[PDB]
Amino acid sequence: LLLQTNLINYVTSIRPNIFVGRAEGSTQYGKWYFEVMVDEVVPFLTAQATHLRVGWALTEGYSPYPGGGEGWGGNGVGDDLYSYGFDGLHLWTGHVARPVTSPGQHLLAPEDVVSCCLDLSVPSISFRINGCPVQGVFEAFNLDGLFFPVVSFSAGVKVRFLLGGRHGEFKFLPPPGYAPCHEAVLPRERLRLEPIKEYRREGPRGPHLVGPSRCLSHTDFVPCPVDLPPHLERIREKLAENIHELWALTRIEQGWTYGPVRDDNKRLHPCLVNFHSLPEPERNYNLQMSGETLKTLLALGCHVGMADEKAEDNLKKTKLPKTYMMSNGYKPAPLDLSHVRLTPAQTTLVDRLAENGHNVWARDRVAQGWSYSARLVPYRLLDEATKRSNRDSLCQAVRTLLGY
Amino acid sequence: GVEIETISPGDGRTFPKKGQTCVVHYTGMLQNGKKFDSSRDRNKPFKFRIGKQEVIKGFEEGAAQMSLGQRAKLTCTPDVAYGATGHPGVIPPNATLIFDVELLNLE
Amino acid sequence: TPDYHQHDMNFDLSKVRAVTVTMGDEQGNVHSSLKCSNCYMVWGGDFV
Amino acid sequence: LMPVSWSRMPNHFLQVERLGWAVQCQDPLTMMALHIPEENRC
Repeated sequence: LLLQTNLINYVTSIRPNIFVGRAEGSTQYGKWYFEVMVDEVVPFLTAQATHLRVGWALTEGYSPYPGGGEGWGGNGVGDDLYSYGFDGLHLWTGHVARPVTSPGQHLLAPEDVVSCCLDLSVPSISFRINGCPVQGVFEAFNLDGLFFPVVSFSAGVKVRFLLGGRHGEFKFLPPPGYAPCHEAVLPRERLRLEPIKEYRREGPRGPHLVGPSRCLSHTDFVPCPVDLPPHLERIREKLAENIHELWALTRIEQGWTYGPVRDDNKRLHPCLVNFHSLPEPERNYNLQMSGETLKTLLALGCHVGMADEKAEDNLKKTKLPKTYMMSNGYKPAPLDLSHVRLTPAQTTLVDRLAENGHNVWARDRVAQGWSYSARLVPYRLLDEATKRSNRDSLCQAVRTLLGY
Repeated sequence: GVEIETISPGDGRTFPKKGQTCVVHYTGMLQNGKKFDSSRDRNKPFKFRIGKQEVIKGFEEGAAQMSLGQRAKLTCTPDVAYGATGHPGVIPPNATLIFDVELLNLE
Repeated sequence: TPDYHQHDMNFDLSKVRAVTVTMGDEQGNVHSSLKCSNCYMVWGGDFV
Repeated sequence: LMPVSWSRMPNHFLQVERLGWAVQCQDPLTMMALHIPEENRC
């Protein structure tokens, strides 16, 4: 009936920058593994016990909310349906706990190791004490977003957090098939530890009020490739040869003058000749992926029409940089597709076409069992270096605009 | 009808016997998740002597089965502690008891 | 149950949280299979 | 259901690289709370 009251301590959660999820597309392996080091000896400092938990939580937690909570105070991991965790003697889901069994039967203590598990086909989570399995597994989730390696701590805690190949010295051997979780990072920055859903941070002036941040999703982490006039099919080799001029340009700088044995390491190349002199899979190699590109170019929504016809041959090549000549006689010489400064849409249309090329190749790589293992992510999410080469390579093919 | 579940290992060799003082710096809760007693909040180590029955029998027989330095989880049946009437004003009639008990020193 | 805070306009019965907890022995043979859900409803469209 | 409330901002937080990338936390902190039992927030 009445309104009872009492004292509650505080807790906070910390997670890395890694983001793992399962969906149609690039979904890694669904097999991840990590450990952790704990050396805290403060069980009853400031009355209540020192909360310490580790586990998973999906990307809709919003749990931290320092202060009030649901059961008693703004608790940490395990007291909801959006986080799964372990303490040493109990499994927590929905703010209710159940005892577990293991050899030793003691909760987290200094100088100990706990090993978590992830397997997104069964999908189920298991845990492992320092050297023995923990008899209990969760299943039947509703995986729709991603997951966080989450830790919980009250106060007076100096836990070291183990990752793997970067610096984490794995004490024990992962079970057969489990990525050390250092590979999965956003390929646009470094990794770091940050508190989740932070809305106040320190600074030289002091407190800083920060609003909601942004996050990815299941659909975002999935590459998606994009879905006759005589002159369209008449150019073909004319654009291909114009593209094929550059095929030796910097391969002159590489010093690869028509290597007859395909020297992959000692600087020679076997496809550095004319189209008919080229091997069998070398004509559609520069035309099938280009003819379809032009065929798809109508779906790109561009405003293009072959109507230049400036003497039909005014596109002159640039050549004669010293000897520069091979046994084939190519002496590569790109044509006059240089004074074409494109259009505001073409600055993005070339990029949009480049995005399709990366996405199309991603689907091809994904088809063979995600490149059959042994390193490319979806477009606009990938690195910066890959965003550089793909523009210039496709630009030369695209510079034929207003030339034919 | 008492159940004992170890939480952290202790000495495992020295056990309290009759005619010996015991100090218990414990806390206590109810079965439904509310706590109605504590000693850490008062910051005074509760001390008692076994054998003269100044404490509820369930508590003493539970403590008789643990060693020095051990923290454990104790569960008393309602029939062993404040059976029917209970302690008026603190505990309801016919309720299960939960205790968080640890022993500081002196066996 | 009180720990339910799904406010969406696209709610169907597939969009219900449900977590199945199973426990067993060291032999691996199970010992209970508990399912906690934050919602216990039916569909009125499943009768008419 | 309404997706809004008004919660207070505590005046003091929990405050806080090398081998292991350890976390830093020394000081303790606590607060007073209520437990209206009908639906159980805190």
